[PDB]
Amino acid sequence: SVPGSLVVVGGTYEPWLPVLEKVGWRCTQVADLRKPDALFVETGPCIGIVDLSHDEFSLNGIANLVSSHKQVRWLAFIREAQLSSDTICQFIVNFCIDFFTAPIPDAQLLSTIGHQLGMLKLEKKVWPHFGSAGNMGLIGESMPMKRLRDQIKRIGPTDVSILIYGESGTGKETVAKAIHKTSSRAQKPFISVNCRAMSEKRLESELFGLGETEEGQQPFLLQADGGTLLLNDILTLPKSQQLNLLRFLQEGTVETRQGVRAVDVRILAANSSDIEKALIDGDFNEELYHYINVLRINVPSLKERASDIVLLAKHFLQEYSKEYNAQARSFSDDAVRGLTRYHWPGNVRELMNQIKRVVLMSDTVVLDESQLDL
Amino acid sequence: SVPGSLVVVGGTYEPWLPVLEKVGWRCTQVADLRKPDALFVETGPCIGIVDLSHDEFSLNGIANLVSSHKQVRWLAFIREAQLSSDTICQFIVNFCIDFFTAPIPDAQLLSTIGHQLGMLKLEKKVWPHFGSAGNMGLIGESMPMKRLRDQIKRIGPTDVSILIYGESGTGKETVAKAIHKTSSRAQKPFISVNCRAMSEKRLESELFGLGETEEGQQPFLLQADGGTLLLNDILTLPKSQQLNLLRFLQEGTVETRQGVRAVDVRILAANSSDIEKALIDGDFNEELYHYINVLRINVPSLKERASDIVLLAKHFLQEYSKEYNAQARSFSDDAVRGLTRYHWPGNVRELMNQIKRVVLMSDTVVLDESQLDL
Repeated sequence: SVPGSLVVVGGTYEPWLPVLEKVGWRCTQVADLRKPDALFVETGPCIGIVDLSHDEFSLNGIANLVSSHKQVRWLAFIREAQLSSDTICQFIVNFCIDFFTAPIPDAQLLSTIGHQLGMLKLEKKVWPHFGSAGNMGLIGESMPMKRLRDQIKRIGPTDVSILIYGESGTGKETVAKAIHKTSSRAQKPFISVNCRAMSEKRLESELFGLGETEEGQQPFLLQADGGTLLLNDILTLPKSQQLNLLRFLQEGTVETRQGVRAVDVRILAANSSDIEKALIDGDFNEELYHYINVLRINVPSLKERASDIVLLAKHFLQEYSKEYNAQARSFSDDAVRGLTRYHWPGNVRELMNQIKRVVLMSDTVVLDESQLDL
Repeated sequence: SVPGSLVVVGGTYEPWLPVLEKVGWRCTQVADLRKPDALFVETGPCIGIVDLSHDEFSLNGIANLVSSHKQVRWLAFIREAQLSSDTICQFIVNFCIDFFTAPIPDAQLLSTIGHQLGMLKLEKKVWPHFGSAGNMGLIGESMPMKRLRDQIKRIGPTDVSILIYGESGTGKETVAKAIHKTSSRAQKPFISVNCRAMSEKRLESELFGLGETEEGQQPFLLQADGGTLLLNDILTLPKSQQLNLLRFLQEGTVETRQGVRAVDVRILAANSSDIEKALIDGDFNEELYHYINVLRINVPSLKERASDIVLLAKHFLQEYSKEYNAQARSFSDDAVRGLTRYHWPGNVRELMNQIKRVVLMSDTVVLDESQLDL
């Protein structure tokens, strides 16, 4: 295990660095700001110490690197000069667990860290150094995919609501299944709901509803008891429904035909909108949002999926050709760069759909320059 | 010292409860769900412990309150009945500083919490900063506007870069000055740069010397030292310049003449259009974008600010008249309705400029309809 890193140009802070050398905990020292950003990106859950003993490196950028997205995937800690806690001490808005004095109790500082080192060690123990497999990562396997799957795993088991966002057709629904597998209630039911349509009619009938609900029915919430329910594009939801949703997340009760009984469901949500505007405009509920935004997961788009683009193609054909008895089996080296350059607004689904349409057209074994433009 | 709160039916949780009582902590035990939320609201900075001995607590609801709004105003702590490879063990995601066994380790218990004692006093120190009548709300008093004031408040102290956006002439510069006044660096200077029509020229001299004579130049950042630099409508900025901008967002240094000095500036930016289009086009750098989009605040338009329009008019009349004496005083209940119907593409800015001229045109004490079109 190497999950320990501090950042400063002052690599002479011996009053507390070799104390980890001798105790057998080692170190990882950064001097710049651009470097640890990428570092903290690839290290995941770890312990990081910021030496702000006036060692010459910003403050606006400090709070940035800490909260760029290094929130849950990093337990913050800081070192400051003994006489420096006056002005912008508000940096502990990012409650960096604890600060650091100069009168080193070369034995007590470990009590601060060891209780937080062990605090971290539990996560890395039960499943150390992972970044692949998991049923072939369900979809892809690139570099942001590595980060993704590591986030998923550590946020999986936690039966709190997680906010899934990313471009449309990125596979937000796929991820919802992934965390469910880790949520230990995998065997228990799962329901993905396309909320783009629904309208106030059917949407209400699945919690209470008009005097309709033509017998049986059994609301999805009831049917997802112990399992998992997904809500794609929750932003689209009518206000009166976001209400009924909020009642459940406090009560957990639904009105059925044979009784307004209560159920246990872990709730997931999907979004594609700018959400910040909807909050302001009041289009979507704020309190509900705080019930949802407890955990956020960043679903990558066509940012850096170049290594996935080439792989995402190979699987679909293997899954699509065999399914529809095709002769096409391989791609051309021309089509390679062409697909990588493509922006894919629909991302996966588009790359999933476009490939599907090509198969039923191509009468050859290898695909060419053909109208992949559309 | 008054920081103590427990949440559970800790009837038989005596082996570790009064041991803190007589040592000085001033506790307050809750048992329900809604009550502690109200409690933690009125307790402010304190240390609260959650008993998760598999009793009666919605795992989902738990993590919420932790990060519902009990962030800086509360430090989380947890008590478990010795659980191992469970979903509950993954709760460290909620940065719960340290765990808690059932067999109390005597007077060793104190040090775990004791490390956070100094962490709590600091919180309560900078914790107040209450709004002097909310500073008159600065602008308006509706519902999207209200949520905004709560939003601008919580993101204020956070000396991070924030992407402010909304329609044109909605007061993005206004918002920027608010958080600057909200930050701990309020007394520090402030730089709002309304660029656009600058041409790739001064931005150079804004980062280095352009002559060799004497001096004759002193860039904005140094003048924003400790303070805040704003760039109204950024995305339009030429490519070669966001680079050096990023350089400051990484290094924080700038050439002058009397030294290639480094400066501490919290930078904010503004956009009215959509950086979205620029990203796909590759027009705007993505690496810098993430440095900017650390926090988003959406400035509402006429979206649901119709109820504020009448106040914005009432206000401007009161300040434009007295500025130029004028005879206009009462608007009439007729010309009011007509102003609501108008779309106001420029929103505030149009209402700002237009009202000024009308006063300078109206010969009456109470204007009726008049022109008011454009």
